[PDB]
Amino acid sequence: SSLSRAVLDGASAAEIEAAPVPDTYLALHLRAEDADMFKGVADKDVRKSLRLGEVPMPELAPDEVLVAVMASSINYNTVWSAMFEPIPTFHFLKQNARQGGWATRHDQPYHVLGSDCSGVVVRTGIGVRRWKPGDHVIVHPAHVDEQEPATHGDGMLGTEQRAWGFETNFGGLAEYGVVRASQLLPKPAHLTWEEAAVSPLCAGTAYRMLVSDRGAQMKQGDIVLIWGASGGLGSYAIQFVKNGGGIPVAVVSSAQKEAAVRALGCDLVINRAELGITDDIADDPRRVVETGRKLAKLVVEKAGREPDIVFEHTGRVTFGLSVIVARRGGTVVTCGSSSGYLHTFDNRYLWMKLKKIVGSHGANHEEQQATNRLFESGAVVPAMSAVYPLAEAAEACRVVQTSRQVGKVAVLCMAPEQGLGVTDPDLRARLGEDRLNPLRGLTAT
Amino acid sequence: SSLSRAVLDGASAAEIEAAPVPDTYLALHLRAEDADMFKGVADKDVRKSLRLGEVPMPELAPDEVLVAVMASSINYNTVWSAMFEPIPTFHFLKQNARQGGWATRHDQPYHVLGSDCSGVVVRTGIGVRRWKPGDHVIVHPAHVDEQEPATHGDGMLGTEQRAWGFETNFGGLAEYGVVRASQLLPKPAHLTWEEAAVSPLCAGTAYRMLVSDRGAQMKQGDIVLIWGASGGLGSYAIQFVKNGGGIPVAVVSSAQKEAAVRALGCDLVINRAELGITDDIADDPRRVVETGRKLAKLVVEKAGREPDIVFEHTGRVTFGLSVIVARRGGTVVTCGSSSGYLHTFDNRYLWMKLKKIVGSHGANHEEQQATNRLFESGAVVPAMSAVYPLAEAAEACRVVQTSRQVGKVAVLCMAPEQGLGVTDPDLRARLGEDRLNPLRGLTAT
Amino acid sequence: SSLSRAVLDGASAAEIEAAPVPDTYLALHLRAEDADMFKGVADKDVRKSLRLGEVPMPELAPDEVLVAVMASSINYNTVWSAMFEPIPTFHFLKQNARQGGWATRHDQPYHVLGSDCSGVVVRTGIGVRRWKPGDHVIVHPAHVDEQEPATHGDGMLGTEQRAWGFETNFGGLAEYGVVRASQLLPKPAHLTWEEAAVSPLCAGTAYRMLVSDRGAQMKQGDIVLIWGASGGLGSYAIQFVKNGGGIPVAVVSSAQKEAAVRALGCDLVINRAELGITDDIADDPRRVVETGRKLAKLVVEKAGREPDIVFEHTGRVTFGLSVIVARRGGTVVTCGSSSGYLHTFDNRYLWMKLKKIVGSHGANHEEQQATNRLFESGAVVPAMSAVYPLAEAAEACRVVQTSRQVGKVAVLCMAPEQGLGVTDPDLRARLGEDRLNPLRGLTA
Amino acid sequence: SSLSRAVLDGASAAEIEAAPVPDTYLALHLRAEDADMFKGVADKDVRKSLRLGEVPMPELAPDEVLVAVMASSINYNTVWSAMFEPIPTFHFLKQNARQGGWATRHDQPYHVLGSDCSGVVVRTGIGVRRWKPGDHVIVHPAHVDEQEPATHGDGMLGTEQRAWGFETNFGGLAEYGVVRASQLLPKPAHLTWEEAAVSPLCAGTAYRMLVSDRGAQMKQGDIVLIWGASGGLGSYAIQFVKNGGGIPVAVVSSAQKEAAVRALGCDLVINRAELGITDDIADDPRRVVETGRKLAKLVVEKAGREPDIVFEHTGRVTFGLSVIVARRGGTVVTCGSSSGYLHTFDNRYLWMKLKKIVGSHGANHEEQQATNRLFESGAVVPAMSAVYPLAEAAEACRVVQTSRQVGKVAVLCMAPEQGLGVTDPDLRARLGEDRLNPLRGLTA
Ligand SMILES: CCCCCCCC(=O)SCCNC(=O)CCNC(=O)[C@H](O)C(C)(C)COP(=O)(O)OP(=O)(O)OC[C@H]1O[C@@H](n2cnc3c(N)ncnc32)[C@H](O)[C@@H]1OP(=O)(O)O
Ligand SMILES: NC(=O)c1ccc[n+]([C@@H]2O[C@H](COP(=O)([O-])OP(=O)(O)OC[C@H]3O[C@@H](n4cnc5c(N)ncnc54)[C@H](OP(=O)(O)O)[C@@H]3O)[C@@H](O)[C@H]2O)c1
Ligand SMILES: NC(=O)c1ccc[n+]([C@@H]2O[C@H](COP(=O)([O-])OP(=O)(O)OC[C@H]3O[C@@H](n4cnc5c(N)ncnc54)[C@H](OP(=O)(O)O)[C@@H]3O)[C@@H](O)[C@H]2O)c1
Ligand SMILES: NC(=O)c1ccc[n+]([C@@H]2O[C@H](COP(=O)([O-])OP(=O)(O)OC[C@H]3O[C@@H](n4cnc5c(N)ncnc54)[C@H](OP(=O)(O)O)[C@@H]3O)[C@@H](O)[C@H]2O)c1
Ligand SMILES: NC(=O)c1ccc[n+]([C@@H]2O[C@H](COP(=O)([O-])OP(=O)(O)OC[C@H]3O[C@@H](n4cnc5c(N)ncnc54)[C@H](OP(=O)(O)O)[C@@H]3O)[C@@H](O)[C@H]2O)c1
Repeated sequence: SSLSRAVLDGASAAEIEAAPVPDTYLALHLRAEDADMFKGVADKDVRKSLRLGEVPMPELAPDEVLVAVMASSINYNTVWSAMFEPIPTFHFLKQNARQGGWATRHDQPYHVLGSDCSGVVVRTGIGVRRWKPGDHVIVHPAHVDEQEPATHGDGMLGTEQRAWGFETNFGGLAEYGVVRASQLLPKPAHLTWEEAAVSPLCAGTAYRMLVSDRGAQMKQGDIVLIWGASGGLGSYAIQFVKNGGGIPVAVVSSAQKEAAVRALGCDLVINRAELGITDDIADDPRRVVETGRKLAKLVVEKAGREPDIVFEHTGRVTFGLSVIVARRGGTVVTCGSSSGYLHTFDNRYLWMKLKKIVGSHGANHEEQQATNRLFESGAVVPAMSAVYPLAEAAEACRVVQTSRQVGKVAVLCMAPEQGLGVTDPDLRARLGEDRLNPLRGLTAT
Repeated sequence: SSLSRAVLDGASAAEIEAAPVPDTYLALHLRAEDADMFKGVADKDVRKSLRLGEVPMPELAPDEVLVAVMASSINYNTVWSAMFEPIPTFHFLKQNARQGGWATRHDQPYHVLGSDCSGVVVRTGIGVRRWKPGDHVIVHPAHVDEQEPATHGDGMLGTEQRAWGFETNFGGLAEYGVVRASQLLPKPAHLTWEEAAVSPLCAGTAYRMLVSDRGAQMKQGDIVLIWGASGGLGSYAIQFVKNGGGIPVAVVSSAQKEAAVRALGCDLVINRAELGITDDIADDPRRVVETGRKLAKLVVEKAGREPDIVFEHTGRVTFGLSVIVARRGGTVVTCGSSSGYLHTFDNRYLWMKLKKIVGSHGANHEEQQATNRLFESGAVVPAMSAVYPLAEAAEACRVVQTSRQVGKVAVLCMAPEQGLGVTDPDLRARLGEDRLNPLRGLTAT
Repeated sequence: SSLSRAVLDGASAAEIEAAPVPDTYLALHLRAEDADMFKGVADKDVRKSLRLGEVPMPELAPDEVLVAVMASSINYNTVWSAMFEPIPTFHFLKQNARQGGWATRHDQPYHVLGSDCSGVVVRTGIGVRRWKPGDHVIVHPAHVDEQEPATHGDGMLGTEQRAWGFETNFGGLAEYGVVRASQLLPKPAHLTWEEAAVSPLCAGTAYRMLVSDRGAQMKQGDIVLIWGASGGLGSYAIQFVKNGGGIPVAVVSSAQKEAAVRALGCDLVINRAELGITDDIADDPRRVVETGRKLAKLVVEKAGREPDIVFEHTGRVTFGLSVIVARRGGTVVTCGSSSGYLHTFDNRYLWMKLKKIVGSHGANHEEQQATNRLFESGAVVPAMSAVYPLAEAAEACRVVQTSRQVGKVAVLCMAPEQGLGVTDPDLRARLGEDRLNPLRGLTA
Repeated sequence: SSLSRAVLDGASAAEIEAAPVPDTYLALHLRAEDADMFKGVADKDVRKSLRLGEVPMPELAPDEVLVAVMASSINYNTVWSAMFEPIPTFHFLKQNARQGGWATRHDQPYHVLGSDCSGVVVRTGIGVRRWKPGDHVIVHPAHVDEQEPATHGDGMLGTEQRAWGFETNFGGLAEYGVVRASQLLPKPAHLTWEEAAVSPLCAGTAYRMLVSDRGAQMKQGDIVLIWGASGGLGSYAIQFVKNGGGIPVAVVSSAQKEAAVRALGCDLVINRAELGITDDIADDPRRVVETGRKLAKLVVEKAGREPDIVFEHTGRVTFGLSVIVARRGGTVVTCGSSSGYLHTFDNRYLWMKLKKIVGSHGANHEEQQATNRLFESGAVVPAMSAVYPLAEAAEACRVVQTSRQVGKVAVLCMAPEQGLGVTDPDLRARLGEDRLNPLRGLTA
């Protein structure tokens, strides 16, 4: 379109504003009628549910910004949505729309997925401040209600807090995304679109979990055991732990995943097999205890002490272990349950050793700015390992679904090719393209 | 006007929306032309600056709500405003307006003061959720930018955080107020307009300082020394301390003010003449130490220990004392400097005894809701001691200026008479009108 | 003995020092040779394992205080001790003793139980400061190693932190207790021995869980769901919640337990049976969710919102519910698992709603002082519901074992009768005997 | 003596035990009679007050450890005490002794100074655990009362918290030191005595101020403005800031002090002199504001934003600036007032911007362990810039008195030369001697 062309041409703020908004846009999406298609299905192949096609351009709310999405990423929630698990997102869209007003737009027979992105502002609602068409932005997933009192204590805490592209429509896996202005941050200038896009959700989430005073709040010298360490969350977890003067201990399930975490500077790596952790471990209290003890011993061996923080998200199969291995007074911080949300743990290890389990979710706008600042300095780098064109986003999603990736799989959206969007090439040169892409071309194959 | 009649008649939502917004409204305001009128003037009589007259109705921003203000209150900032101290509010209005967009409205040759209020929603911007015309609200003063990341960590912390009616125009000492939706809370139903109006600013502020995890965060058993205890802040500080299971020790300068704090159930009272505190004490390090020591001894006598938290706002005169008197590891929490902001203190007492000074300001929307909840249950009650019509708001202001009040001086705005706006009379009856007005009829003389 | 006679007669410090320490003392204790007596026994009747008789007086460590124990209390760990479950306490005693030095004394074939007490200092180790014979004290259970760096961040957090009389010997269900001076606090002067003795462990634990910045750290206005609310822990929880301007909502399993919590001024009460809780709800995730929702709904109806803090200790059966019922950003604070330590919960409710589970154990010396200060002002009162003489402490223990109690079962030790040890009768009279004993005579 | 010989020879624990404790030992000390010796003297030259000679070996308390002090360091309190400023330390010794019991020993007509050290345990009181003669230790200054409840919440917060060798006698600027066992941590093995010795007081203090949850509690990304940055405190502050992934901005008064901070990898430096700071700036409110603004801008230029934490200790001259420059919601953490304790600041800057001033002092045993762990891993290195023998400790003290130093001036005590005490040479070599001594030979 004239708008996409203007965006892609690096046209001026005024020219971008002057290019009309298309009536439809290309979006990776789910269809409400398919929400039952995986009933009984063992391998709920996201490529079967994901559609790519034109969806209606919605009306922009006054506090919203239309972003020409240059790139986005696959997040696990993209996978979960495409799997209609644990609940089809359409149920969330309907709950969202039940607020009425502007919220109603979310309830659509399609759901445009994508929960972070980088791109270019093309329109702002009349209540949007500062942002101008042409502005290079990243969008983080915290779609929150700033009228809620809770939001002003913690952006993540409001009852209306939602994840963009998951509990909201108009996500980032599309040529355009509709975001609340409080989802917007300036794109790190030295990064490409795809590099910038891969971070907000996972890095912000890891940031809240580990760095922010809203999570485990690591300090230098903390040993952080990081489960599923080579993945999206883990790839950032590692960096925050290292950057904060912590000692990460990566738990990975393969040599390739080990390679990935080492590329991120995590030299202390535990392979799940050297502990014979298998999925049925969670049903076996004694084995959990025995393996937790062994795991603790290993962490002690590698890092010098039991972990201060255990970075959880792998869920039920590891959670028992996590509770056990954390040092007395330690914190298990969890933001997920990939292996199952029904967690079982021995409470004696929690109360008797005064441990904490901190439930964490996404990151508020402040945490996301903090995260962004760490990218802006090059302290933290994108965990991008692969890039797919939007045309192949279902496959990108599948890759994540099948755990064939390390780090983050980026999806070019409107960006016609890789390597665009660097507006501070000197800084990029100073940090180094390689330093910025530790995971380039690595897989979990 | 038809709109004010509709509001006063308790009209339906539709009737209120159908009633046109007046082009102008009655407002207590200052005039930009008067900013220097107190140059080299000792007693800057607020009544010489305060104007009451029609001001233009501004256009409502999309995130704003037009409130038909039923009652408001004099706050000290109203006094500071009318004195053009320490800096004329017009400078703030201009700084505010420099943001552009909707902010430019704030820059006017008039400044409508008033930093809290209760009233009725009459219009909402297209970006406002949930509120509707007819809704009974209180407005608290935290006029914040919800797009700023900092806001999502703490609503008070954004660089665009302003105090309604002080760094913003369209304050509550008028028949209408323009507020951001995130300034709105449901008015405690059992309260009259004037009762509801007196609390948000002072109570929220005291709440942040003492109750909130963002201030000194009292716990039951804490002894809290409360300076200027019979005033707006102290009158709530006392209640939060008591309600928190803390032990308030009121410092007052007079028997009338002691009576005021006793009526709030603060039975540990220190008259500052009993200490021989005079305004020049601050210039005299030795006398501050001696007196601080006497003060500490007195708190020990009355409350059993040195205060855990010193509730400051009286400023330079008391601050050195506040630092000395606080227990080891204690917190001086301060939100003001009525006696002068150039604080001097002996840092030995601060670092050697590992004390903290917590600067606090207003309250974020979360804290304000928490505050409101305590009013809602009747745990905390309005500190209203006097009510003036808007016609006499200048005098009301002068009263506070001349420290002739205890608690809070309410100002009826649109409310034509006292006692209106109780929409939960049963609750009111249960709590008791007298419990709700401990300070009724009390003065500082 | 002349020492016990000196203590009971309120003799001077000099006189107490001149009265020799007896070589043995009367103690409720277990014998290591009984550790196996309940193998294959379903009802591990504590009256069968608990012995009362003379045990050797140990040599006082330099940082220790010999307390003539006027009164103690039954604690849940006392029961578990007497059941030798899940591990005979002797395992903990030997583990303690493996530290060597003074710790070796704890490794004995007898274990004097008792994890709190009130009494009179009779001897101090040469490294004890300030405490003197004749001093009226309470003992709290935090037997900690003050050389450990962790102890100086949080007394509860050292690896050598132990529960007095559970992982240490010379507990307070005896006429004498051997404590570290960092277990000692001045006895609230207006309380009788038994009243003062019932509180340290449970009140301190509840304090840490709810009031302290080491626990959930309630604020006024917080709604606190209190599981097992009529018990030792619950009876103090209710009171700290109330005292701190919180809104307690007690969960109790019966009418009698409801009566107990209301006696403590907890007017919001949910009955567990009301809601169908059995030991297999935990195993039914859909039931936990549906029952949690109902519980949440019931709290919203009662308190106006979902609980800000859930005070857990009941364990597996309620824990899944706890995680569900807590508000967004809410805290489940847990110090035990009465119904089973294998907790199952739906982590979606934890992470998606940014809730926290805070594990808490005991209370450090600071928290215990803060707890004690709340007893000293009368802001919080003892939860004493019953008093047994030491002779009948096995019965008292069986009562707790069989959940026949509410609040705290006190045990007179050296105190020859109830009602002694009040040294501030004026404050006692001011507060009110009944005020101080809201649970007097109540049972489950 | 046979003891010192046994220690320098690395004798077995049993050998160290068999060697008698001398009745006296070599100590850098003050004499009570001299307390008045600088009445009307403007330059209170510490070389005139500091004595080096034999002092009586005190009797060890049960919780105490006698350390063969190998190396110590000059601290500013050493200087202050040698000046008898602001109060002669003897006053604190008498206050300390007023506790009675073991505290009485501290009231002597001599005061042995030295507030940190590295050395070899040679005797332990009967209540001391774990430590054994021969053990290589560092001593940190937190001489605290572990019976005080406060200590169990924070070792620094007890009423009886004292600075070893300042408010206690038997400090470390001597061949032996008497320390409570809760002052002891294992000496980082890869360090020499003097390297190990220079850190505990300054690094632990900086740690508490910056890293600990008891201070400003920096996180990565934080910009930390560090006043007096080349000094003892600053030298560690810079390192904790960098190590925590923070961004330090040093303020130094000179090109040399700048060289020092850059040696510690502080890239961003603001010269104080350029800003115009004089001891009457604080007295000029307008100047403080304009100067604070230029400072803020300087920080913004260098680091990208106003500082998140202002690391204070320079006191009254800088403090008003500190309050001004700190970001909105930022923290000024202060542990001293070198330029004067009468601080003046514009409170509008504090409350209106919701800033905090956190008073900090020393570091509890936990923070000191944590600090020690960062030395153990090599994450933080000693700030030793100079070494004096104990013979020359007065001069070392004078060097610090006259701000001629950068980092930490170490004093060898029983160590007969530099370079001794490395018991993990492999780690030493991996880290690097130069790495471990960034300030070697530097001055101000
Ligand atoms: C949600 C919060 C609720 C708050 C509830 C209630 C709060 C209270 O009651 S607090 C009491 C209100 N009183 C106060 O003193 C707060 C007023 N604010 C201030 O003093 C300042 O903004 C302060 C100190 C916080 C920060 O100042 P700072 O960031 O350095 O600059 P700024 O705000 O622009 O103020 C100084 C500028 O004002 C201008 N100014 C100063 N005096 C005057 C004057 N007489 N006329 C015109 N302009 C003036 C000048 O341009 C000056 O700049 P310069 O340095 O060249 O002289
Ligand atoms: N804000 C939030 O609450 C938030 C944010 C991001 C992610 N999450 C949740 O956190 C989890 C991880 O997300 P992510 O982006 O890091 O995903 P990811 O890139 O796929 O990485 C997950 C890592 O965990 C392990 N893993 C992968 N699939 C798993 C499975 N099905 N079961 C158990 N372990 C598995 C793998 O490591 P090993 O093979 O080494 O075990 C993988 O490297 C997901 O469930 C996600 O939905 C939550
Ligand atoms: N959010 C904030 O930062 C915030 C919010 C509210 C108020 N404040 C500031 O807090 C201060 C008190 O506000 P308030 O509403 O409590 O005012 P108030 O109702 O007038 O009460 C102030 C009390 O302080 C003492 N006092 C009065 N005038 C004083 C003066 N000129 N100098 C020193 N002490 C004086 C009086 O007690 P004695 O006569 O017993 O000493 C009076 O009771 C003001 O400076 C206000 O601007 C700040
Ligand atoms: N420092 C610590 O970590 C610490 C300190 C004190 C206690 N605790 C633990 O906290 C729990 C409560 O002890 P506390 O003295 O209150 O004991 P308690 O006096 O017996 O009170 C426990 C309450 O919880 C319920 N309960 C009792 N037995 C139960 C069971 N087997 N399963 C489920 N619920 C049960 C009962 O309430 P209703 O039947 O409604 O439910 C009872 O009133 C125990 O696990 C104890 O070991 C831990
Ligand atoms: N635990 C505690 O409370 C604790 C612990 C250690 C130290 N302290 C206090 O912290 C302060 C610094 O001690 P530290 O060993 O860094 O001392 P230091 O090695 O002398 O370093 C002090 C730095 O502060 C500056 N300075 C020195 N004298 C000054 C003065 N009179 N006025 C203003 N600035 C001055 C110098 O920096 P230049 O670049 O600025 O001008 C010097 O490099 C002392 O007052 C000490 O008593 C307190």
